[PDB]
Amino acid sequence: EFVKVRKKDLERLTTEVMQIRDFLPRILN
Amino acid sequence: EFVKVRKKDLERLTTEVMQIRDFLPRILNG
Amino acid sequence: EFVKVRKKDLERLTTEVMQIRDFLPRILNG
Amino acid sequence: EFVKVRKKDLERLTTEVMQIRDFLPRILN
Repeated sequence: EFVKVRKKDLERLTTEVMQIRDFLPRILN
Repeated sequence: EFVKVRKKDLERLTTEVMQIRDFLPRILNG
Repeated sequence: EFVKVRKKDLERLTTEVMQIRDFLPRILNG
Repeated sequence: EFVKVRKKDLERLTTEVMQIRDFLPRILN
């Protein structure tokens, strides 16, 4: 099965994930 | 614009997001 | 081992996690 | 205020975040 997903929603989610990915190192150190 | 995503990939993504979500009590409880 | 984290950083982290969590309906609804 | 957080919990969360960060590009393309 395939689901249509808005490209801009995946891009916004990617940005949010990237933001957490770059924030956690600061917390860990 | 829409991207055609495999339902199994969205199911994996959902599960990964839920695992992060359900880490919050452990992180916040001290 | 424990890391001393600023409460404001955990609050930011929590909010970031919740934003990702609350994206799931939009991603899954088609 | 400071909160004590288990280092291994932040490391596990980092791993989970990194896994999503590397998975979303595959979905987006």
